[PDB]
Amino acid sequence: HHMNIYDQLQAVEDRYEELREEANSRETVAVYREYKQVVQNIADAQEMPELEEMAKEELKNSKVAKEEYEEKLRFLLLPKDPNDDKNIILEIRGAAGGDEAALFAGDLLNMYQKYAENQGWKFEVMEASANGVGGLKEVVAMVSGQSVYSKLKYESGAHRVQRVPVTESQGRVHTSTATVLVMPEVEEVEYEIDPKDLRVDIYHAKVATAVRIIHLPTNIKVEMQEERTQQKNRDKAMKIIRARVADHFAQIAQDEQDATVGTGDRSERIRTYNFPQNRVTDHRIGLTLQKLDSILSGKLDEVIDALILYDQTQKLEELN
Repeated sequence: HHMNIYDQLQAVEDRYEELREEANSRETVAVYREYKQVVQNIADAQEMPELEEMAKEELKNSKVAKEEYEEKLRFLLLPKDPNDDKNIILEIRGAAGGDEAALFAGDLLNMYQKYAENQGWKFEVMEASANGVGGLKEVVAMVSGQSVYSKLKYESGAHRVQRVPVTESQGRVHTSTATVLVMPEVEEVEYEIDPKDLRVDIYHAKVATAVRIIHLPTNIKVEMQEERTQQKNRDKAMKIIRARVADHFAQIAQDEQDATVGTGDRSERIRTYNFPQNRVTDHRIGLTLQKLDSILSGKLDEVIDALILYDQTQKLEELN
């Protein structure tokens, strides 16, 4: 089968019309079907006094969209990370910088919360830990919807802020860091953990309802107390340990297979947010945009689509 991109996509659509792998195809067929609609629209415009000038504009517009879709299509048939279509657990922690680092963690949380709104996703904050002066020591959230990991997977790492603290009178720019970790949601079914490998402490932050679970082989610990029942706190804690433990080991297995955009090191500064310059830079793909205001407000697609494209270009080239 020495078949080209269009053959492959037509083969997908035919397999789609034959058809739980229908959802796997859904997004691709709608893109190819829309590309075929554009190609018809160009043929239509070529058949259609100032109406001639009108249709010539419509043709140019159609032709330009074909170029845009052509670029889209090449990457559609790439092999997907099977986690791409998963919901994710999101964690943000103020790291270096003090109060300013906790503020920025809050800024990031707001950004993802606004982005998640934009994307039509559900954003549950599962637990969060404030510093009692407007700052976020850490937060863990779950983000759910269509292919959430496929879009947020690149947020894992150290996010540097440079800004003049509101407390600062002398115009000095303080640099801080908040860390972000994004991990796919792992179903109990998919990743079983022997209770022998768990310590579950139940304690009062009446029935004690605060729950600490420590996965003993890794010393991964989670503490949940927000909920009114032990069961609720246990279950939340367990979703998070499962994710963290599966991620722990997926990371070692990635590391064994050395010899992906960025390093894959999650302590690496991946991004810098400079307030004075209204700048966001993503250090992995040499991208700087003077759009920090709108990025922090949740308009993060331009940045994410850049990363996706960089990765897809990488993956496509190495597939030669």
